[PDB]
Amino acid sequence: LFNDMEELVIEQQENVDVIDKNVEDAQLDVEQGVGHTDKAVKSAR
Amino acid sequence: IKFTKQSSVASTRNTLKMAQDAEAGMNTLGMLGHQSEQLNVEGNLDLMKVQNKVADEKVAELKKLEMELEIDRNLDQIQQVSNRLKKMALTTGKELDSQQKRLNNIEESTDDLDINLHMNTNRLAGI
Amino acid sequence: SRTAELQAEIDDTVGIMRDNINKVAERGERLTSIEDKADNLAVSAQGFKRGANRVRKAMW
Amino acid sequence: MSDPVELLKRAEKKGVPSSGFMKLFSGSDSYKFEEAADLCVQAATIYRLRKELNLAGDSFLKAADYQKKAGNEDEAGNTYVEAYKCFKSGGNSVNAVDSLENAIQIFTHRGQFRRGANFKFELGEILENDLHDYAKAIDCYELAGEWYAQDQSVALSNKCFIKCADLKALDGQYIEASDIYSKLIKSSMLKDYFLKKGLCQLAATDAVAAARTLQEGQSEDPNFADSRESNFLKSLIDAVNEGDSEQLSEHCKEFDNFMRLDKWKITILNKIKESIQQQEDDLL
Amino acid sequence: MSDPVELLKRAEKKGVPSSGFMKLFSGSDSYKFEEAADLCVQAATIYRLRKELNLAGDSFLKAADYQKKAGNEDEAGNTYVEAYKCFKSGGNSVNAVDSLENAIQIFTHRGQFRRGANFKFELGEILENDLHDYAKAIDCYELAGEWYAQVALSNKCFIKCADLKALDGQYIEASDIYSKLIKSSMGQWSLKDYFLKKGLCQLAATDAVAAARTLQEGQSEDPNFADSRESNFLKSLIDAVNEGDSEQLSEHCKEFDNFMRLDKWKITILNKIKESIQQQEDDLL
Amino acid sequence: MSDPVELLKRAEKKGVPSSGFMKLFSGSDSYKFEEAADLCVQAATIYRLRKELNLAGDSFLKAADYQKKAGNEDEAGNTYVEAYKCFKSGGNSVNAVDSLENAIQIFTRGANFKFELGEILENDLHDYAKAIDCYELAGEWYAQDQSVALSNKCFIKCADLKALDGQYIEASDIYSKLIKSLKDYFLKKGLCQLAATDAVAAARTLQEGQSEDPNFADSRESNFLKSLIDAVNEGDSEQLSEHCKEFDNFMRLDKWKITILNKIKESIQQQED
Repeated sequence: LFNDMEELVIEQQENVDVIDKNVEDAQLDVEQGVGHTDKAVKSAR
Repeated sequence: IKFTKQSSVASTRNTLKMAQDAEAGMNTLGMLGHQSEQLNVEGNLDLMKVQNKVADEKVAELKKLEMELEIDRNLDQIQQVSNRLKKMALTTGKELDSQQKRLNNIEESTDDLDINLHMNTNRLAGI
Repeated sequence: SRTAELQAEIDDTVGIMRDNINKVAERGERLTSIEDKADNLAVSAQGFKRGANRVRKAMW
Repeated sequence: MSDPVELLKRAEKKGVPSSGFMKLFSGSDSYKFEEAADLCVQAATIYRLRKELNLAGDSFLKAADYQKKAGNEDEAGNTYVEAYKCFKSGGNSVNAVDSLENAIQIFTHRGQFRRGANFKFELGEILENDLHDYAKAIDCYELAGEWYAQDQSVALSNKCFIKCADLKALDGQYIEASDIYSKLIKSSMLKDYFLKKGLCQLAATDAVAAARTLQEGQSEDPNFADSRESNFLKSLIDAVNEGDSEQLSEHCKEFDNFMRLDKWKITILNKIKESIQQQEDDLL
Repeated sequence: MSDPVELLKRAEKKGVPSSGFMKLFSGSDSYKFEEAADLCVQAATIYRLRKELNLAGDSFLKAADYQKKAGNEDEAGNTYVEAYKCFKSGGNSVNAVDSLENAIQIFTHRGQFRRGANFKFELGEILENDLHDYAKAIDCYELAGEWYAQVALSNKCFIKCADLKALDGQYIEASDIYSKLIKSSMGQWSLKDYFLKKGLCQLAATDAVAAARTLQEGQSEDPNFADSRESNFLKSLIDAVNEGDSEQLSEHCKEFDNFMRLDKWKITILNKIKESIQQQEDDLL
Repeated sequence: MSDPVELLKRAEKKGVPSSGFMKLFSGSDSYKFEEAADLCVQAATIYRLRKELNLAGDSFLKAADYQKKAGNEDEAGNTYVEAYKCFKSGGNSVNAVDSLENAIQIFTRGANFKFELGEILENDLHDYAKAIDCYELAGEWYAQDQSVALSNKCFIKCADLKALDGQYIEASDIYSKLIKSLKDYFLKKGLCQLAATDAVAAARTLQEGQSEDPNFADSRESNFLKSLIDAVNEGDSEQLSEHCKEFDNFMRLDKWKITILNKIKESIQQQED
């Protein structure tokens, strides 16, 4: 049972890596996008 | 009887050994702490929720604009390890439960953010 | 009586941890689905960035 | 704080579409509906702060309707989920069901099957537990498990088909529950699934299908040959073939002594016993 | 609710690029492709609600192609994932594979090797079970694991890739992948299996010294495998092939089965080793 | 597919800042740098589809540099991480290090990548000192972020590398921080103290662990540590070896413990000589 649990947890390590990375990239892209909409609002005024 | 005692000693040796081996429960739990910290992702997701609120308001405005003894000792050590292994099964179950609820929350939050971003992108497309 | 107690304790740890196997099942599928979502989220974030940039340029 | 009744009143005034000659001079009615929806959301927020949860749900429903009129269907789905949360925390199961149905329709129309399935499952849970509409709960679990099986989410779909099969078996649809258990087995290749399949077959008085299920389980994965569940299924099949209900009850007691029979198993075994006893009475 | 066939016809009518004089006065064709893509998506959501999964998948493929023509490659990949979804659920494995191929190409083209690898693994799974395309599935698993390396999905993919390679007659390369798995997983249980499997692959390649050194490596490097009944089994297999006595080999297989049931992979490899002893028996006369 | 070489060439041609009189009529040079970066990213993608990974990394470095001139530092950091990936997959560890250093500078994420940088320094380049620095600094960055478990991983790596590097006292101090796995931390602390000819501090570490943590009190590790302290106080190197073999028999000594135990034995034998 330990073997099955540890191996499966070995598998889940990539999911955790990918999730951290993907959400991190998304956060930065959203930050840039919000900044762009801020500058756009500044211009339309 | 000497043969039976020899077989018993051999099997207690193997038993202690496998018990030590399972005691993998550590690499699992240590890494689960590692990935627990990685899922605490949640920080990024909260920040996106705030920043999508900001995007909503901005873009809305944009649109508006001897042999016996060895058996005994091996059983002693097997007991010690097995007690500790029981603790590890209990705690691993607990941590999986907590992380499962956390992952469900992460799940719903990420999809909500995905939808809100598609919404804002579409409404930016028409401006 | 010690050996029987040890056997019982081992059996109980086996039970707890069979349940753990099922729990990490649910966690593993959870992690696959969440990977697909954050993949989607990264796409949508990049697209939102690009659309906001394009509106910023159009208006400028 | 603003009065939520006042906010809803202003929302209703703003939510009137431009009719007649005024339609030629008024811009798109979308903006009016957006503003009415924002006002309704504000009223819902104020109600939720006042723990007047059902009123908050109603205000969210009005907001979602205005959002649908505005063309912002995704906003409407999210607001229906908010109305849902308010109703469920308020114990108003019926309005909660309606909110999830609207939201799931919006989500499925937009290709968001994952969210639609999550909420269709929660809808099934509300139908099963608070409203006891077991049929529509079965339908919810089936449809949403299919939606997950599309997304490759095997473990979800398996939970879903477990719930669907359990409710079907409790509802007397033994054959269909056994078929769903076959799907679960195939997707998981589990001991519990083999046992439950066989039990459904016994409740359908088809001991031959139960024996084939036992042999399949024994052959395809070794953990079944040696499990208590396989032995118990064999023993039940033997009792059913022998038409002797007391032996079946003894086997149930033994198995209860080593692994507690949950409520579902007790029900199925009771109906199997009833079929045996009915056959015994019919032969006298 | 609109007729999906009418929506598809409208999309096809709108999907014609501007040609000749009208192109000088008509704006970018991106808008027309966007409209066709939206409309095919609507028609497909309709088909999909009717459980007509194959038609929904075909409409998804059409919309994805139109989106590719529109320049929105990410949305084309998402629509390909939808096409895949309805094809696999509809039992059409080949069209599901085609969607996976288009999707993965888009994804690697966008720097998203991750998703490409996940969907390459799904593609290899579909190939192995439904279409029995073993070589191309082997390639898919290898590429998925490589991109994953670029730890665990790669470890999983390498396990399956080595499994298919060894069962397919390619013992040496499967053993090399098992060595890669050993090196990546060192520092445990997966290792306990790896050493045995590597030895089995090399013993199927008639290199008894290779199985011997593999077992010795497992014994010296991994204390677990050193003590594991897998190591004693691999020693016993090595001995039985060394003496060239198929009977003791058969008894060792039975003994191994009695306590841990043997898997189809190991049965095929050990049957190949026994049949190699029978080829040796022919090599005697 | 476009030729990546031509895309790069177009990127440099666009990437020339406006000089002299033309600067008065040209808008912000940011847009030119953005377009050159886009061309470089395209070239990097094309190389990377070809498995010409090092060229893809170089193109990403050029793109990140153009992004830095544009003022889009966040994109520069992401692109440096892309260049890093290409180099690490390409076996070019030096350019991978350079990429993470630049990226961690922009980010200061910095802790995640500073740890990965430490791993490259440790395993591929064997620059143990600056890897130790990486682990220390990035564990501190986690400690600020209240990520205890990660920071503990970091200080484990830092302390192990320090102890292997002869900095026994500093490793013992990091083990004190890690204590404040616990049984293992106690053992390692004592061991470093023994490598510093510090038997009394080992005795106190043992006493601290025994009194404060019951699981360590009765553990094999505490028993091993007392036996080692007793041998060291006795100047009895063969007894130390015997205890080591016993503990190896019941609990395999990893390479780190073996190295430190050999150092302790050598210090005893040197006092004997």
